[PDB]
Amino acid sequence: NVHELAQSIRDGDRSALARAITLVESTRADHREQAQQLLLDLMPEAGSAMHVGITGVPGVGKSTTIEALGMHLIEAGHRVAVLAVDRMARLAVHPDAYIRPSPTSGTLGGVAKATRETIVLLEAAGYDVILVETVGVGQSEVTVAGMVDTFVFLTLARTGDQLQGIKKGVLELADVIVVNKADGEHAVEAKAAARELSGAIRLIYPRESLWRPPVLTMSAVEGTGLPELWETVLRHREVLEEAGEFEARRRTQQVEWTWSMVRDAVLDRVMNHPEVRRIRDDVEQRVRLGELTPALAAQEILDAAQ
Amino acid sequence: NVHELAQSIRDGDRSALARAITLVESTRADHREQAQQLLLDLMPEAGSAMHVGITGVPGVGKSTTIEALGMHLIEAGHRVAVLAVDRMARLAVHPDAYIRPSPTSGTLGGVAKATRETIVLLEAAGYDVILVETVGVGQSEVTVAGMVDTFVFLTLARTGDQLQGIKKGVLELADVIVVNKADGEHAVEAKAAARELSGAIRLIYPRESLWRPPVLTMSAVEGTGLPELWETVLRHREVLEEAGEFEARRRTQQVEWTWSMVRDAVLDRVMNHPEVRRIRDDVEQRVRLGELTPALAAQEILDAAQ
Ligand SMILES: Nc1nc2c(ncn2[C@@H]2O[C@H](COP(=O)(O)OP(=O)(O)O)[C@@H](O)[C@H]2O)c(=O)[nH]1
Ligand SMILES: Nc1nc2c(ncn2[C@@H]2O[C@H](COP(=O)(O)OP(=O)(O)O)[C@@H](O)[C@H]2O)c(=O)[nH]1
Ligand SMILES: [Cl-]
Ligand SMILES: [Cl-]
Repeated sequence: NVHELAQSIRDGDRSALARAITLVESTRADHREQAQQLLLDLMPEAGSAMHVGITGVPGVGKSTTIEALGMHLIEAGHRVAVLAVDRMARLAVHPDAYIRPSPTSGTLGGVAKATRETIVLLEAAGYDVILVETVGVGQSEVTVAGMVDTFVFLTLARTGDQLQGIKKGVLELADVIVVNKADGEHAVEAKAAARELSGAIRLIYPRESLWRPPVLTMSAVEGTGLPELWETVLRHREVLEEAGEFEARRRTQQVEWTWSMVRDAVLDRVMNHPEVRRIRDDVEQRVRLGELTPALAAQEILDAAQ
Repeated sequence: NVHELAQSIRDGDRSALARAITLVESTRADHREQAQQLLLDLMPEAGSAMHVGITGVPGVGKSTTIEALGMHLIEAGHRVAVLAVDRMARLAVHPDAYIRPSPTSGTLGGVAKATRETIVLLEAAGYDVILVETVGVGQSEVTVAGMVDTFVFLTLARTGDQLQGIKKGVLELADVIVVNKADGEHAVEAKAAARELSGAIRLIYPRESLWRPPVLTMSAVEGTGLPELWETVLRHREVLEEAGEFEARRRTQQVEWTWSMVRDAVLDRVMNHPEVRRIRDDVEQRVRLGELTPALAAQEILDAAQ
């Protein structure tokens, strides 16, 4: 069963791949146990692809970029999978590309878990580059950052001195920043904004930094700057491997994800408790109104979940 | 008992204040229950001071700044308390200043809880400005940000084009940024770095923002720029009150702190569990070595805590 399924994936049996993917997406406890045995078997193949995260707000040009980058990597001999943690016509028909929409959300955590595990199945099937994308609602960027080696952030220049749609905790996550839509009359403004952002990075990150994120400009549509974006991603990996830090980071990602599953399980028992859900609104109001102190309110919530 | 103690604090009895402060710092369950009843009684006085956070790395000039700002506010008729969540000779002898070192740490959470509650006792005693400081080890800045209205970040210019000691998730927390030590031969470099940081803020924060953080220069030692730092803090409050957003934010801080106490209690049961503490190292190793998947490792940890 489990071990035969692994070998079929290793052989390139696409049907075994899809079976296994449905197997890791499954909510049943027989499938869950099966999924983990599978992932153990496939441990030698785990890690064998480059992991690249790609984020940006809607309208930045993320689909177009991922499509153009996917084709450019396929032209270079890679096999590319694209996963969403939350269309591309050219890529969906290519035999050496794999495209899965984001899985129905048990939670962000459920989707993430499914994506992480599907990454291993795809590495086993021979995909050597995995692009993981997110639009960045809520905790989404932080989640993708924790499963990739290099996190690429796509932005737009509003003008030559302003960027748009930079969310609260996002630049810090970026290993590469791309000012996209640098074509036509707008090319001018995009390059000046990119330079200005380089200035900000030089100002703020210690000169001593092992890696400081490059700012690049690109036209996803025209394909200019795409080769350079890819060289910068490979450069990042090299600098990290060269520091003996590439594998160290992946091992830390795995441990951190272990603990976040422990945290989600323990916190869910409280947050989804029907009695907590019933009183929580009234508890929060009573804190807002000063009728209850926060410590008393916290004790009331813990009690409700007792 | 409880209600008489409140009135003494309200009257300005310093002995009742210290009693109550030891009462909120106490680990016993009779004192804890007493503390919360006290805080309920004092609910009309809660909130009556300005809450100002002040962070920066060691060597920035934070003690000197807090001392100079404290005196400047006392000269203006305020009564000032300074609390640490983790020396000032002039301030420690003034009758209208209050200085408490950081409380011995049950945890960052314990220290924070104690500081938050002591803020209420101080507001009751007539202190109308509370400065809350931290050096920024670990989760410290985020903790202070969650208990103040305006968070002031102190930095140093390494040169005229580089800042120093900017930690991972900190600029985002700042409502005001100060480039300190802008005196002598170095004044030149400090002002150019401040301008450059203003450029970065204009580049990155939407022009539409209700508040975008000002960058100021200061000499804590000479006292130049201190009045201006204080005007900018008052300006922040005004902009927030004017948007009808000042009280809304405080109410959100209280609710968020309620939940973080619930989270700490629930997570501590697992993390401090002796069986979890016994296996955790070996579990993490087995994940690192690929002998265990993360999901299996998480299940092993949850089981150990069963
Ligand atoms: N001018 C220009 N437009 C682009 C570029 N890339 C994408 N677009 C356009 O921007 C719009 C959104 O593109 P899409 O890839 O769907 O962005 P997404 O929402 O981030 O996925 C589409 O109309 C694209 O044609 C580019 O490099 N230059
Ligand atoms: N040149 C200059 N030195 C300062 C200034 N403020 C503080 N210092 C010096 O910087 C050192 C550290 O000051 P301190 O307030 O203890 O910094 P802290 O570690 O952040 O508390 C001391 O030697 C101060 O005299 C300033 O405005 N200008
Ligand atoms: Cl509690
Ligand atoms: Cl689990």
